[PDB]
Amino acid sequence: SPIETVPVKLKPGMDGPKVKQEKIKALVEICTEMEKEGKISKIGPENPYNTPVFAIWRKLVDFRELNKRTQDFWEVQLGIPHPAGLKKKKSVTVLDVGDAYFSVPLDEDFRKYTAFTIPSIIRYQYNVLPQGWKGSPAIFQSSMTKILEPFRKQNPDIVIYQYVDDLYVGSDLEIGQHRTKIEELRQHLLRWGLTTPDKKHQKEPPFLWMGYELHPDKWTVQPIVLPEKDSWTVNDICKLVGKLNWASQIYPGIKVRQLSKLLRGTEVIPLTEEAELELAENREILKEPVHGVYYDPSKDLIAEIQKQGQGQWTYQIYQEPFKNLKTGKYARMRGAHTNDVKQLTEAVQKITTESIVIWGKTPKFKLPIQKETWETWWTEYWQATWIPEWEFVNTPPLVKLWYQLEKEPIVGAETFYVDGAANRETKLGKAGYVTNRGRQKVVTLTDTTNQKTELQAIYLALQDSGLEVNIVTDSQYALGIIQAQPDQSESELVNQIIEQLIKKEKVYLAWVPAHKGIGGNEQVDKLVSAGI
Amino acid sequence: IETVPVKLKPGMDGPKVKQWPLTEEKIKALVEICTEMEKEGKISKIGPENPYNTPVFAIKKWRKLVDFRELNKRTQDHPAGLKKKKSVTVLDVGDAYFSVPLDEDFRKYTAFTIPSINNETPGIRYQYNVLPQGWKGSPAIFQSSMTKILEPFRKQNPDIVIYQYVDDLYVGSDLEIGQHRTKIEELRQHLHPDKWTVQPIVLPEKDSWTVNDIQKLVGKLNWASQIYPGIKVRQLSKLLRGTKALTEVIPLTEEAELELAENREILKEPVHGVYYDPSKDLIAEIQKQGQGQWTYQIYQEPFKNLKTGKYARTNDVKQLTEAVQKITTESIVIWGKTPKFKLPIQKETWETWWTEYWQATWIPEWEFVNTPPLVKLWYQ
DNA sequence: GGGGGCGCCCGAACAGGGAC
DNA sequence: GTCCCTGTTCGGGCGCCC
Ligand SMILES: [Mg+2]
Repeated sequence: SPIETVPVKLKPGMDGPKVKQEKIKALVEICTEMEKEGKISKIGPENPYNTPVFAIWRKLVDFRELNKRTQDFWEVQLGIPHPAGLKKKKSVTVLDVGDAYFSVPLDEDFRKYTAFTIPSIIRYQYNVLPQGWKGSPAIFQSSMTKILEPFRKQNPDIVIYQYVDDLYVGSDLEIGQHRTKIEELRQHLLRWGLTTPDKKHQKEPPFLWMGYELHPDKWTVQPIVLPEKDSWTVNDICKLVGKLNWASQIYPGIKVRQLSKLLRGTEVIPLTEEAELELAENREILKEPVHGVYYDPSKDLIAEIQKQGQGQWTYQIYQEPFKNLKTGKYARMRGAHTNDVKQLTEAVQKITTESIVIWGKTPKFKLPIQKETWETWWTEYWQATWIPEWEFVNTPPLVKLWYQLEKEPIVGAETFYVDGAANRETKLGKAGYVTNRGRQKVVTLTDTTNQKTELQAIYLALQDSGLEVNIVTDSQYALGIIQAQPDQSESELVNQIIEQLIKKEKVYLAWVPAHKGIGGNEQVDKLVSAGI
Repeated sequence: IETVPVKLKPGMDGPKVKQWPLTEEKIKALVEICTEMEKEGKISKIGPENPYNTPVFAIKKWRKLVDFRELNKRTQDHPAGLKKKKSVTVLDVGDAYFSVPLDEDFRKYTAFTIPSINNETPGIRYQYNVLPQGWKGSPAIFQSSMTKILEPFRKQNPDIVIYQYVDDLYVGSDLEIGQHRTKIEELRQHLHPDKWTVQPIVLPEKDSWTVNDIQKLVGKLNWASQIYPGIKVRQLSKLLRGTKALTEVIPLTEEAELELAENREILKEPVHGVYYDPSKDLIAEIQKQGQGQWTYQIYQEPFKNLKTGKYARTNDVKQLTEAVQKITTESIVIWGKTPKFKLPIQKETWETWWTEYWQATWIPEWEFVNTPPLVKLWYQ
């Protein structure tokens, strides 16, 4: 192929590989053909370099060390084309190039490093892009791009989705003219040395493309088969999760969180039976026939989110009701402590950034949160936070802050002065309080931290107080967490605190500087630091 | 023209920053713009054999913007007057930088990738053949020319000051409303710094004080003791002896009542003894005050504020982005450096949207803060 | 016993602030 | 500094694509 070569070097101070090794009769079969067609060349013992080979009718070379010594490349594949980004076309063809890499010449000054040797119980060089070499994918994609350009310029109103060596070509032409143009594209590729085998030329729907089934008006995924094991290794769940993540692009309401959390510090894992539920529910959903549609720029893009439960979210992007382009999910646990409004913000961000990639614009949102709640949270939150143009959609469970913190102290309510102290060598602590109505309490903790004792202190106060309470704390830490109004935490203690907060009618929390001989903060400190 | 050889710094390679997702209109615009820079020889197509990348985008006429922040950190290494003049104007003089070829040995470091809607196509990579708009070394190379280009204007008008920051040229004059505006125009053919007021610290004034009110007072004053040495909380703290309810009313003593007046006294003057060090890093901290109001302080060592202020005005992202540029602008005019910001926003929230509001030539460095709900109480 | 990309999840390693 | 804790990036497993 008349493609000009891409110049490639090793890294400045390094040398080629020198590694050494009955699939041998399989390998001589292949290599002899490859030489006949010029893909390789035999070399003599003068060439110092060698890299291992193996076969699995298919030959591949382990170029790990070569790759390590090869220059860095800027990868030109920035993502995966998605079906929901496809515009509706009258005529469509899917195409594949055969022997992609091997139709593309390597850098003559570099070929000597690709040296390999079929073993004894014959040495070669690569003349084209080897498979397993680090630079081949980028060099192919870049080359395919430059090869396709003259045709792209010539046929500006023909869409070619170009993924490695796979080609989707769509046009607004009638099936005859279109087939002519495909042929012209096929001839163009041959002149540049690229074969498109008829055996991989798809001329009628459904088109198999990029994992999908492309019909004329709708698209879908190719069948998904979940692994149904008796025992579950850590990997089987990772496999199962990934398969479920892939399904969630078009099957609505896929859930992964509970399956997900079974992997922590982790061999076989008992399915927590919260997991087998969501699995079983998932299995039910994959019995559903679902489909997506194609993209119309003359319409609005609309995302719509719902809460699946426990920081688990589902969305749908559509232009017309009941016909959604794509679906998806969000279930990331970001932060040690969080709440539903935070996560909805995060869900909005994921969808936004996903839409920019697929459609080149941001959707209009439909969210299950009242304009009020949002403005309330946006008020009480100290760091910047935002959501684009959105409608409220009455679709339970709505999104809410589960408790609120008073802005002013509660008159008459008991005032707790809480504090905690921990010794770093012994890891022994004390948490407790001193109140206006005369009450006093100190508990001791084993195996704790100073930040933990301050959380205990506050927890103490909420257990012992009545439905209303003012708390004064000298802890920047604890106040930071609680003023953010979490409803979920990694911390059991913060969770316990949360159940309490939900129960109060009113909580007011206030901060004071430590060690300034101030209020009962000195009193409770002395009780609590004693022994620490 | 002679190209001036440039290098990076010892033990440091070129930028390798991934391109980020772009709106269709920004891509469309960029692709339109890039072609003619290619057609005119200012940039030439490259491939993956070039291992470097710097992000690109477009702000709106569109204007190509290249985030050369990483390259700027990696490339080899001021009028007090401008800060003083009643009217200062800002010009876009980047296009000048294209008139100077760049050391071909260095061009590989200027590489960028145009992205593609729905990944229809791999990225299309380009390199710079001339001094790139927005790069640190561009002003350094084009300065000897620049001095020459406008010296007539400078000697024709000695009471007009001109300062250059990257693609930006700051031109300041004391002339009246309309004649500032017209001696600008013969520069294009060839914002006032003294309206910037320090935002003081203020204490609440009220007729009756509760335990809570005092606690909040003693907390704020305690913190202010770091910036202001003289401040005292001694008399106030003792009003809080014993464990009182928060709503209780506390009559102020004689001694506390004017310890407060004396505390109000200190905060009533300017902070002393803070001097800008060009060698040291310049920091800006921003806080959200609600109200559509934002407080900021610029400093080099903690509590040594070169300046404090307030940006006031709802879109939290847009407002913070707008605060960042207003603050940055100021810091150039006054010191000729941009500061590393500490931003009260989650990284991903900010990264999602800040480029839809940016309208400047430069980009400051920033990191993100997990901020105290406290320092909000300190600048009210 | 091979390569490149994107996504999702984890723990590990590191940065940074508060409190000693 | 330390410890603690919270945040982020990184690398590895899986998914999918070629
Ligand atoms: Mg204490």
